[PDB]
Amino acid sequence: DIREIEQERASFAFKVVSDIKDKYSQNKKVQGKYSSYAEKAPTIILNNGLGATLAFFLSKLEKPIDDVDYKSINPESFGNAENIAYAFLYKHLSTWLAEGNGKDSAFSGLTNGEDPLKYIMEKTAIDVAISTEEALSILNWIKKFAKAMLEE
Amino acid sequence: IREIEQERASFAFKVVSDIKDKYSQNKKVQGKYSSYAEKAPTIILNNGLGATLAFFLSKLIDDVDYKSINPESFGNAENIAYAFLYKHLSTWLAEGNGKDSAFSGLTNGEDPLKYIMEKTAIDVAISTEEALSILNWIKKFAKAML
Amino acid sequence: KAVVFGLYSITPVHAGSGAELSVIDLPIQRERHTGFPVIWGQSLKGVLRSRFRQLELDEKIEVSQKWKWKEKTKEVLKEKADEFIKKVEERKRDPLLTEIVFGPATDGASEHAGAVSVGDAKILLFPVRSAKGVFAFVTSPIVIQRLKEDFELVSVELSNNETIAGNALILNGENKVILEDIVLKVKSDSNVIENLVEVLKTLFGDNFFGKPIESIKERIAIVSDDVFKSFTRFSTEIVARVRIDAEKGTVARGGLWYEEFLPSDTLMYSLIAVGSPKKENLPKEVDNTQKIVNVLKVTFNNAFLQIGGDETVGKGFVKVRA
Amino acid sequence: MFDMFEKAVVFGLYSITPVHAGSGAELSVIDLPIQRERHTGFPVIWGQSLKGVLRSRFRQLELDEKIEVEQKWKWKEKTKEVLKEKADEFIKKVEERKRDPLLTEIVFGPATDGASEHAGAVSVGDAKILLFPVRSAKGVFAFVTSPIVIQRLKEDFELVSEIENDIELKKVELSNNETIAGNALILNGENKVILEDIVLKVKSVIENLVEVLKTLFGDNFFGKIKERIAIVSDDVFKSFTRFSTEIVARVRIDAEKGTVARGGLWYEEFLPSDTLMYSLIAVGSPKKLPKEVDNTQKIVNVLKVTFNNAFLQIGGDETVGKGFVKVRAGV
Amino acid sequence: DMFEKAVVFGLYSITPVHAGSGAELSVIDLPIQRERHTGFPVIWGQSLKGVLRSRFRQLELDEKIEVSQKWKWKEKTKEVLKEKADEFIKKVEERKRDPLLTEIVFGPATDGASEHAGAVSVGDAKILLFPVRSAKGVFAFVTSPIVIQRLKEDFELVSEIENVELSNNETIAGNALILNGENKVILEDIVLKVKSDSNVIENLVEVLKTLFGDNFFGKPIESIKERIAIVSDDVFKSFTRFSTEIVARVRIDAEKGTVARGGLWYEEFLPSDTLMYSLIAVGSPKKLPKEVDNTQKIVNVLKVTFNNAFLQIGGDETVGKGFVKVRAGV
Amino acid sequence: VYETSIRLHRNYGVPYIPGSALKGVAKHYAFSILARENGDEILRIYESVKEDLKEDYYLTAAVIQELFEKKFDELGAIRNTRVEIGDTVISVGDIVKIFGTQKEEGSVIFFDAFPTPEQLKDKPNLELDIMIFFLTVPAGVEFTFAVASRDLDDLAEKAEKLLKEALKKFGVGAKTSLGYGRFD
DNA sequence: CCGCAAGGACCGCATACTACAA
RNA sequence: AUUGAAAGUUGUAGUAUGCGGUCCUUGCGGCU
Repeated sequence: DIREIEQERASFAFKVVSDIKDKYSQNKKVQGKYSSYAEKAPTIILNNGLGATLAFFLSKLEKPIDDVDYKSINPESFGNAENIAYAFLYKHLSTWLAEGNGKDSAFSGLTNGEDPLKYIMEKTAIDVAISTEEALSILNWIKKFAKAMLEE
Repeated sequence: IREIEQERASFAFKVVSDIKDKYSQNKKVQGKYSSYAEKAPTIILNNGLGATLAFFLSKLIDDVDYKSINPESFGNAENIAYAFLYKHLSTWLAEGNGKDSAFSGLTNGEDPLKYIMEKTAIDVAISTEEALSILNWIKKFAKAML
Repeated sequence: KAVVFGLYSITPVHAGSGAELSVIDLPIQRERHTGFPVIWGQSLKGVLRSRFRQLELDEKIEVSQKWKWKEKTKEVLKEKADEFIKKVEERKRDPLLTEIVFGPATDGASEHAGAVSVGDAKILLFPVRSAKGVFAFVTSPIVIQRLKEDFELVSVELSNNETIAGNALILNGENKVILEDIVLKVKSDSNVIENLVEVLKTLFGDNFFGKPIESIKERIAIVSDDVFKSFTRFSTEIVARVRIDAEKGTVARGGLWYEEFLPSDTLMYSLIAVGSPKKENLPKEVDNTQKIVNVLKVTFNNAFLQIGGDETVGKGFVKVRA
Repeated sequence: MFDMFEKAVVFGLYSITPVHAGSGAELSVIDLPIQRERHTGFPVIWGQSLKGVLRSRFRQLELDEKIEVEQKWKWKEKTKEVLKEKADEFIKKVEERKRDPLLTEIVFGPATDGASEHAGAVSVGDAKILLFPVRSAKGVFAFVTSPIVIQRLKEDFELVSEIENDIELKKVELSNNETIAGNALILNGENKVILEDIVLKVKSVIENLVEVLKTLFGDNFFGKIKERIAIVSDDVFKSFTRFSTEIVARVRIDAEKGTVARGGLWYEEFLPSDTLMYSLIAVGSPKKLPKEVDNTQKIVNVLKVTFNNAFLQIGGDETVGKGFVKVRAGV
Repeated sequence: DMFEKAVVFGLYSITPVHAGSGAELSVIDLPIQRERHTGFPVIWGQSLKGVLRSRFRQLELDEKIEVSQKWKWKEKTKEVLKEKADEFIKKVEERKRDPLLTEIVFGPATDGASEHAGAVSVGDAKILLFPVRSAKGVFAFVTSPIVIQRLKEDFELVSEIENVELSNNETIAGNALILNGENKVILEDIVLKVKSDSNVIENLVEVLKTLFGDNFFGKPIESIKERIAIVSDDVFKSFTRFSTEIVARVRIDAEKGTVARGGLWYEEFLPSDTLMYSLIAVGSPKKLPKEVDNTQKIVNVLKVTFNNAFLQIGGDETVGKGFVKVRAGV
Repeated sequence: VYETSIRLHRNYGVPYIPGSALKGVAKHYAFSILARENGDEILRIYESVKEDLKEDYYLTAAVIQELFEKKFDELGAIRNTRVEIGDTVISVGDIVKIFGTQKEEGSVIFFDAFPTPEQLKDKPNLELDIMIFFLTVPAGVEFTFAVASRDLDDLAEKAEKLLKEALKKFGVGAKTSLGYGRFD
């Protein structure tokens, strides 16, 4: 009995949104920023592209957009609420494209563990299109749970 | 497949009656519940059951628990009607008419949204069909009572 | 002796019953006491007789030689053979072996009786949509008890929420089966399904109408009597048909009605009770019961028949095992 | 052992527009669903729907003398050749749409007025799904089928084999997360396929299936596929046919207010384009006769020439471009 | 089966077109209609017929329909309905029925639905040329093998009524798109290697000449040929998904002149310069004046009425969306 | 990702003004004139609607909008109320038909507005401005506008005069409170 | 650089809704 | 040596005809 990706999307989205609410229950600013950035993210992707969106997040963290592995990014090491949220969103989005909801889940990502931004700047347009659609799909679910759970 | 229809009809009559009882003088609440009941299957058809439940969630959190919802504690008719429909739909999928009846739910007390996240695609499909069926019965009694 | 005819539907079947009480315009034949779908002995006999008759007239009947009915008619009726053969061509009578096996055509009814008694085709397995394994072959204790009784003489406890089912129907770890839109909890059982399959194998052989009977075992679901009855009454195909007035390109006046169909993948069985051939001066190769039984088996085993109405819109086709 | 028929023809049906073979309105979110086999959930076109379509086309062709038998078929002349004396009164019935032209009634049966005279000569089987189009992350879409469909195809070949008395005319196992698929569907360096919302692992059959499709429909496939064929498990295939059909909201707009009118909003289901279905058309001896069509073989020939490579419209909503299919009729 | 004539309606978008499919719980609130298994943008036959019918109705009620002389429906209804003509006119005026010729061509309104079927079949509008931004050549008219294959099949249907292989990094394109001595084309975010071919584009232009002539919706057909590109199916799918128009709209609260709460949403549009086509099949009317009493007559009325006409399709009409140029190729 | 943006045509790159904005600014300008000239009476007649919104000009404008958007079945009381802009007489009932309601489509089509081709040839259609840099359309750029009647009422003339005034007094686009978006 | 982050109307209406012989 | 023998509710029949996912809505405010 298999599962659909939608189930994994919803599961992953709930998990990462609950993780923020847990680590920053007293910080409404961090929660409010993450929700704003999750809401903003799909529109940036449609207008500017997924690669430009991932790079846009990294630039907010003042990281070199060419020399950063997503796993190395630890959101709990930033001061302002903005960079904490950007780091979370970048981390969650990259983790989804890279690992999905786990190696033994119904969806283990698209980039086979490779950093999504590095993947984009290395692969073909069709690969990027498939990842772009998937990025939009996971963000839709992140937005859903952020809207209901995260407070301002 | 016939007894399950009777069970659905029994639940539907009960929840709509509760709506009409608590908000007898409030036609706005009754009318809102009716509209949302009519729109609900459409939202499910175009977005899936998971997204629809999530959409209801946004009309209300710490945890996803339909039991903890309190529809009467809300300020406006829109949120009151949404909270009621959400709880009704969730209660049916999780509890049915109770464990003293033929149909006692599909999810065994678990919130349907979390249930969808955890179980198989088959489990989600039957929950989707069942959700559409109970809303279809709620729509019947809504049009006749509200 | 007797022959058990297994009937497996490969297209939907409409054995019409005018007397059946229903909200449907054209309902299918059903048993009065059980409400189960059925094919009347008389409907089946008519089908069997028509096929047999065509084969005899076309010299395709084998008795292990080619049966020549006009030659046999002359060595049987002697001086009255020519007028009989004339009646056959005039469709007033049927060819020799046909009348021996199924009885004279109505014109000659009083001469002698038909050797065979064609029993109702009783339902055995009824297909129901399953969330796992596409669909289940559904049956009930009352059905199994009827089958066992019919076979024993010719030679289970379940609640409304329970089912004894094969592995291919069961949701992994949940111990549940989902038939259409309802959920049944799996009752642990060791040999009931296995016993049923063995009975089926003893009557119809190793191959189940073109597939191993072992494959069927994994998709059999035994449900309670009330649940089985419910499915056989409310899961049959109910189809709207219309007639179009091509002058207007819209549905003609009085051109809408509803018709019921027994689904494909239904298993039924009919006991054909064979008595001694009753015609006088029989040819030797068909002068007793065993010889009639043998011809019946060879003629209809692995045959394809059309039962009921709606032949030209592709309904009523069944595979036969005898 | 299928002696009631003598020959059979497989009618391949490829949709080039969405198709709505209807079953009627329901009290449901989908107000107008398509025809389905209830115990499998598979989409079908009932034989009576297809027969009505075939009959109407054949009838119009005979009335316009476009029917080819062996030269042109003049039904009025052949009517006079068969009915002789009372032929004139029969032709008058046809012009009044009380009866149908000679060959039409021979093949499909008499119009409702003469129903009791004789039965039709051909049996129009239900159309069943063979290939169902499903969106794919790579390769745009896949022609999806399953073992149970392949099995039913083989069994129908056994029917044809029994009817034509040709014994010469007469194994796929897959897990639910597995697929046997063409190269165009497979993601770059992953050995996986994503159909709709399901990830399927590629398994190391298609070439043989294509060879079968090449037999029935000729060397060309309806004038056009192995690279986008995907074989999935029976239950996965079933879910696709039930939940990947087109569901469309339609409205009626008040011509004066420019707004949706009351009783003017409903949801309607469509079988997608690029769907391959097939029906078994069995032919028996005519039961009504001119020498040109006095036996089974001659009737088969007429059917093959008339409908092969032809376009038909099946189901409702013809006026909004639905139900258009291309037909291939092979023996 | 009464279809004797088929005409192709070319639809060239002048403004962005929104053929809606209902709201969705996603970033794109109001998406455009798409064929599900391909994801290709479409305009369903019923959406197009409603617009054609509405236009034809307004023109018939204003005596602007020509059959080469004017059409009087009230006078032609008196000749058809006779005694019940005055009753039918009152129905049309009460908007319970539609004028005579409209009901003949498109079928009766609700009250007369069972009387007869519509004479014409309005096919789904299919994508033929999709405008894609291009590094060289400003923008290209892009199509794919699937589209061309469908175009071919639709011709096999039309003729019956009247009685290329590319990899993902390859393109067949006109010279105006190709970079200076690089043999590459850049369409949106995709870099494509030019594949040498000498038939595909040429035959495609020939098809357009057969249908629409030298006048390609306000421009010479020769101008278009230099900017036509064929790409792989995967690439075309990506273009029609990520290069549609996604427009942010708002509703302003007059109180402070700011965006109202829940007053921000996104709508999808087919861009301007999108070429779609629909098969309009015409059969013998089933209801009738001798002016329009056969297939050929209906075709002539359909052509002249809609050829070179400007039509609004889909939603957002009063904010200037959905306006296309129509060419009726017979 | 630029943090600022501007509506540029997808295929041709020219800046332009969506019909939605043109229709919007014309309707909000209609709201304004009705508020400054007939505010006291409108707030008095529709005291029930006023309570829903809530008491100055900005409360009146919101009340007029709600009347036109939500409670348009109740506009019978002030349907005959007229406004001048500038020498033409436009009634509330005319405004209802021009922009339409949820129960009836607007009788006037508001098309997109585009700069003439001659200017694309002769002068820069874009120039950088500072708040953070952002793209703007320079002063002196001529645009072509159009409105069309789609009903027998023929209200495109009133809509034209209403839109012309809106583009002069209100302006269109962002940062109107700083003088941006004005037309001559 | 910051903020937002849909809502209601319509909700299948009407017609055909057995005919006839054997 | 049974009110018994003999008899296919079958044949003909397109769930179809009519129906725009449309109407109302300034990517803006100046804040974090």
